Amino acid sequence: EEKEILWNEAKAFIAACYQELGKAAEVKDRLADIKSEIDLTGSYVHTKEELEHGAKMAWRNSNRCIGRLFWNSLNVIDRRDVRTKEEVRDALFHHIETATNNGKIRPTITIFPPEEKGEKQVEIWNHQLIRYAGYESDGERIGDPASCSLTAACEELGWRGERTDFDLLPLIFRMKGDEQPVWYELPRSLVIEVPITHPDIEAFSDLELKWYGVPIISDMKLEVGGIHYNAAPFNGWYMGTEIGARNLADEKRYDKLKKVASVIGIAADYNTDLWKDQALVELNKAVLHSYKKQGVSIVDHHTAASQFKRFEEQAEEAGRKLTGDWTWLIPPISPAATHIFHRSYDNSIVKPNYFFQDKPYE
Amino acid sequence: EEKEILWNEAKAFIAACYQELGKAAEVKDRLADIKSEIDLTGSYVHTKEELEHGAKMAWRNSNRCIGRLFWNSLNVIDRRDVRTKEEVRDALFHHIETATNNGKIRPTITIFPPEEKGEKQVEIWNHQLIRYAGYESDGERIGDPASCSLTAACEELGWRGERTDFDLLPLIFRMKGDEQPVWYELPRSLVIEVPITHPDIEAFSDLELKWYGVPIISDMKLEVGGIHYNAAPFNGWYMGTEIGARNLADEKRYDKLKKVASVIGIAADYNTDLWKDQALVELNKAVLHSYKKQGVSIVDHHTAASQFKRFEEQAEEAGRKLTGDWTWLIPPISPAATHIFHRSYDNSIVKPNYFFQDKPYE
Ligand code: HEM
Ligand code: HEM
Ligand SMILES: Cc1cc(N)nc(CCCCCO[C@H]2CNC[C@H]2Cc2cc(C)cc(N)n2)c1
Ligand SMILES: Cc1cc(N)nc(CCCCCO[C@H]2CNC[C@H]2Cc2cc(C)cc(N)n2)c1
Ligand SMILES: C[C@H](O)[C@H](O)[C@H]1CNc2nc(N)[nH]c(=O)c2N1
Ligand SMILES: C[C@H](O)[C@H](O)[C@H]1CNc2nc(N)[nH]c(=O)c2N1
Ligand SMILES: [Cl-]
Ligand SMILES: [Cl-]
Repeated sequence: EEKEILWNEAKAFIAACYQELGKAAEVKDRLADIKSEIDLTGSYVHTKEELEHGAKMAWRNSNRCIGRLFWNSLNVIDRRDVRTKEEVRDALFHHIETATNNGKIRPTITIFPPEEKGEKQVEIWNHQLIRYAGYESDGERIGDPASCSLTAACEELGWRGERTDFDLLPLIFRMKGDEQPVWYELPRSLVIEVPITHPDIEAFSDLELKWYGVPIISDMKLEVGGIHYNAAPFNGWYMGTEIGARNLADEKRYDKLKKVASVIGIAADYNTDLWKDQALVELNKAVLHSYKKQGVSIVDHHTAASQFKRFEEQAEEAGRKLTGDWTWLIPPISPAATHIFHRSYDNSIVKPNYFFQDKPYE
Repeated sequence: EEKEILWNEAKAFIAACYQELGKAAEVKDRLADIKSEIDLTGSYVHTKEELEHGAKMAWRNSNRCIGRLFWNSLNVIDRRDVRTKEEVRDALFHHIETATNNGKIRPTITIFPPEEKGEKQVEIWNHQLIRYAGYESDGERIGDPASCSLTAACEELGWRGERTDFDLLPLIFRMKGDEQPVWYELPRSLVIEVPITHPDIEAFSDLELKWYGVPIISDMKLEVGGIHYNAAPFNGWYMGTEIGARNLADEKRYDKLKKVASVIGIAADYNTDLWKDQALVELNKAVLHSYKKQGVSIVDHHTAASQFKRFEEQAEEAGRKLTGDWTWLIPPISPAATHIFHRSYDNSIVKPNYFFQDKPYE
């Protein structure tokens, strides 16, 4: 019955994919080959063109993503050939280097061998390839609480963090056959970080905030035509609010708004003063400014929404249904100033797509 | 079959209502009386206690409302006795006066006779009892575009607006039996308005913004135990963002952000400057400040969310399911700074409730 589900997802995908590629004539023959490949082997192997287009369709179908206008320029790196932990480590280091591109960030995905029988070939433990550690013990809170459990798991494996608020977590992943993952410290030369300064409030530097340049999500599953690529890390550039309104601002993350309020010189005493809102705006201006100043790609939420409107228009012109999750598409800063807020979106799940999967730790 | 639906909604309501009122023993007898009243007459009449508690339950069940903590202190005025247009007009003037309460606003609802056979007894045309007119002709845009169609309908009836950006619309309503509604100009003595000034930017006054004190929604239907009170205007006090982030800010409403940006002295040239966001925060500070300074009730969105959290806790403690519409509960300014943003809500519709109904104009 496994062959059955797989075959159905493959027909649907190849038909859709080849139609978009203008290769509609080649479908019947490609599907034949697939059909006997599934029979003989229990699975099938994507061509480089299918895998590339699939990863691109999956981004286009990600309901939560405002950045989708650029789906068709995704840089797909095919690493289905890897067999050893050194190869994975080097594929992961290369992805960081090439996606970063000296600050001019290239949306990239590196695709590792897929699941075989539900059996993972490579299992990445990181939530993002570049992320800060978090520690919580004896009342003390250091670093990013979102990382606290993975940080504790790395420290079970003989890694030790310096316990700054910005320790980079090592890459950590497990190969099939191994009972424990291995970890490798990131070469600092590969990792761009941006110190947060404000364009006109000189004291803002006193907070000593920084963030890393590239969000490289490494814990989702790419599903393309029934094939499950559980290890396929991908990146874009940040939208400023992700850093300024959530990572640095959330009470359960870095929780910096009171400190922001103090350095910009406003009281943080009365809700009616809207000091959180004012602090949020200044922190978000700082973030955009700082990335720009350092020559690292970033997009503000107004420009991002204006790009997403073009994505909507493009979908319509192409005859494609648009899907989206309004609750994640709206930015957390001035959402009613974007067109997104004032319309609704069909939150249907269309495949190919990226999916959440269970963490091997916790 | 009409008796059938009505009877079912009545059983459900009386049982629930009397249980909450600790009058559970009186249900069987009250339901008997109702049953024969529906038989004889085709309907039934609520007791003053049922009608009051029903209006209060309806507020408690309004999924879109963040202000619900205070549901049980709603002031219910029973005006089911009205039969003439002078009586309706005076009930409506009284509601404005008593709800305003010299600025210390009292959440109030005035309940008019309900629909009889689907036939309305009184049909209110206003969306709110106090609202500004809107005009759009020959490229010119004056006043509130949200009012443009009702404004045009009033002007068909011999009313003429002065064409300021803040003309008060007359009360306009139709009595059953009349083919046309009547209109009555609001006595300005009854209507509190608040000029918008900023606590520390003196030039803000140059915009000459103002807004009215009390939002009195007059176009929804109150449904209680199968009875349809299509005319039952109700009010609370504003949450500042309704005025500052939407009525004064939306491009399709007063559209004031560019003007705000100019008077607070920031450029409105680059999305990455976050000038809309900064303008929004300053406009919203001004609004809160101005209401407070004038002694008119208002609540900021942080305090409102903190009150709503208590409503959630109270619902849990009482064993009541909570319902809510996340998409309307989040404020349009810094939504991620409220707890509302970080949880989900069941958007089920529970009765008694307030419902949208079709406008008689347009
Ligand atoms: C090019 C710049 C990009 C920007 C500015 C962008 C922006 C965003 C934002 C703001 C979110 C919401 C995240 C949150 O609030 O937690 C998001 C979610 C997402 N984006 Fe994009 N994105 C970009 C590129 C990409 C790429 C290249 C892919 C995949 C190939 C992708 C797939 C997704 C997915 C799957 C989610 C949902 C993640 C989850 O469920 O946790 N995005 N994006
Ligand atoms: C006491 C102060 C109150 C505050 C601060 C408050 C706040 C709000 C807010 C902010 C909204 C969203 C409006 C929008 O974005 O369009 C809303 C919706 C609503 N409120 Fe309240 N509210 C209050 C009192 C009341 C009262 C007294 C009732 C009824 C008895 C009520 C019933 C509703 C209803 C029915 C809606 C949805 C209206 C619609 O569907 O268009 N509220 N409230
Ligand atoms: C590629 C990319 C570019 C860009 N600018 N931004 C992103 C953001 C992806 C989200 C990253 C953080 O997501 C974490 C924190 N919020 C949700 C959590 C991920 C998650 C968790 C769970 C339980 C489910 C789910 N679908 N996704 C991705
Ligand atoms: C009582 C009260 C207090 C307070 N602070 N705020 C309110 C706000 C009620 C909403 C007033 C404005 O609503 C208008 C503009 N947005 C939605 C529209 C009303 C509406 C329209 C439609 C088509 C459906 C619907 N359910 N409601 C009500
Ligand atoms: C965290 C919680 O699930 C909440 O409902 C959602 C909704 N809105 C969001 N929107 C974005 N872009 N990112 C998020 O993490 C969340 N959180
Ligand atoms: C206007 C459009 O329907 C949009 O989806 C909604 C969602 N969020 C909202 N939230 C509130 N409080 N008020 C509104 O008018 C809207 N608009
Ligand atoms: Cl992030
Ligand atoms: Cl309003």
